[PDB]
Amino acid sequence: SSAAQLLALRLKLLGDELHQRTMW
Amino acid sequence: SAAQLLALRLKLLGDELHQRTMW
Amino acid sequence: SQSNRELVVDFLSYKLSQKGYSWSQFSMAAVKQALREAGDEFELRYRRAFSDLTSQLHITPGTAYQSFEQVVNELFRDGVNWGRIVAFFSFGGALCVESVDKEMQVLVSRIAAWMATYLNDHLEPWIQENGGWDTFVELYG
Amino acid sequence: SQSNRELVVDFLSYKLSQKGYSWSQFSMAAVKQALREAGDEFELRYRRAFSDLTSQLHITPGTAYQSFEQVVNELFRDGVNWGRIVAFFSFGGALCVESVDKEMQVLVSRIAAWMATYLNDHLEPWIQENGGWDTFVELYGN
Ligand SMILES: [Mg+2]
Ligand SMILES: [Mg+2]
Repeated sequence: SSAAQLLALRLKLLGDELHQRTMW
Repeated sequence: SAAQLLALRLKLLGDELHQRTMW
Repeated sequence: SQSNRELVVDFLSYKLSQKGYSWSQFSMAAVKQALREAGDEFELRYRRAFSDLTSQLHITPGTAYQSFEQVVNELFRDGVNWGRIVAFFSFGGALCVESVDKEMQVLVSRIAAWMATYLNDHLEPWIQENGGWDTFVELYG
Repeated sequence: SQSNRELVVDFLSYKLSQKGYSWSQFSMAAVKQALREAGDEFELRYRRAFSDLTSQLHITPGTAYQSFEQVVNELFRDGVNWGRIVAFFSFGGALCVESVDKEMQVLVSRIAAWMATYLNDHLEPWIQENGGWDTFVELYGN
């Protein structure tokens, strides 16, 4: 619930970081 | 309730490791 | 659709094998290998940065889905990209490992269906409009 | 005395390293290596037989020791043996790994203190009456 909200958030940032890192 | 089962399973595998090693 | 379900089962059997579990006890190769290494690095990056993925998630056989749907819907709320898909696969594997760690082995087949359904109905569109899984391999591996 | 804290700190350092954690981020040889291999063999059997030792325990900083004391008291309620001591180390080790997993790394030094205290007051007696730690390496030496 409150942890899934934080977990969802953290999955975004790390996922978007992996994207931008691989993209370059 | 889950801790009482964890404690329990720790005993059985602890006594099994004890009896197995002692032979 | 069939390759999507075959992709999900492979990644789940891989993550389950890392914790000593077997897939059959419960229920293109470049794409498997690339997604495997990406999921390993991501989960390792997540544990270092923040925490375990699903340990704080107080999941139960009744709370599994409607917490899974809350995470994936938020993860892809504002778009889809390759890194968010690696995040999607890693979250499912950690959920499947967590289900076995809590003696809920009936949930892994349910999670595999929930992932494969989201893969086809909501994720594959972005795949075909972005080079397909072939683009994912030339970028990871 | 200090050799027990030396053994407790060593085991927790080993179990924290198996998931990528470093001991300093939060805070003899034959007996250490013997407990490490026996503690490794114990966790593999427990995961194979039943489940994860701590992932099903809903641990919070307010119920940390409250859960630690009820497990070690039940484990050593009706006696003490070497395998039960191995179960004692593996449990506390798995507790620290869950503490860092659940973002409660302030509990690592606390669990380390709770274990070394119980080892001295309630297990060290039994250690000496059964030949000391030299018997543990005699039995678990290969
Ligand atoms: Mg019993
Ligand atoms: Mg866990």
